[PDB]
Amino acid sequence: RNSLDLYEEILTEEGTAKEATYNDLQVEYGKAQLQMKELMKKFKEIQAQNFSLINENQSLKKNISALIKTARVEINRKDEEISNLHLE
Amino acid sequence: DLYEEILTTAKEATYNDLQVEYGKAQLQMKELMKKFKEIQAQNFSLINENQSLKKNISALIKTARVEINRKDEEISNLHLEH
Repeated sequence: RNSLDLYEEILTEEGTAKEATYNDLQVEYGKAQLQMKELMKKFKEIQAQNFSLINENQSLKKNISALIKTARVEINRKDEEISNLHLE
Repeated sequence: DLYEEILTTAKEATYNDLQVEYGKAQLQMKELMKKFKEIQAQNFSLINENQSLKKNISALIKTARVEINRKDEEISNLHLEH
């Protein structure tokens, strides 16, 4: 019966192994999901950061364009009056 | 009949199922890291650019204020010698 005795010991030895490989997979899966959750929370942060950065960036581009134009016009009104005084 | 039980099975199919799930999770994670580093890079670019614009605006106001006042002095002096 030692061929059957070995057969039964074999079935359980392979069963113990496959269940422990499965167990390992279940654990590594959950670990990975924890990892994901953390990175997702970090990602949402820099994305919101990214959102306000672009907003600030657009407004600054607006402002520095507007201030240039209002300045160049304000200096032209000067140069025009100077010419008129040079013309009187 | 020996090994027919262990060969024939849902124990190993559900292992495969989860193994596929675990693989997908990893790839989803690798894709997320990619997007993260991409968005992060933009922020470093935006932070850099924004701070230099604020400085540029400041420098702009200063030289504008100076040149305008200078023209204004020219105008005063013109009336005076007139």
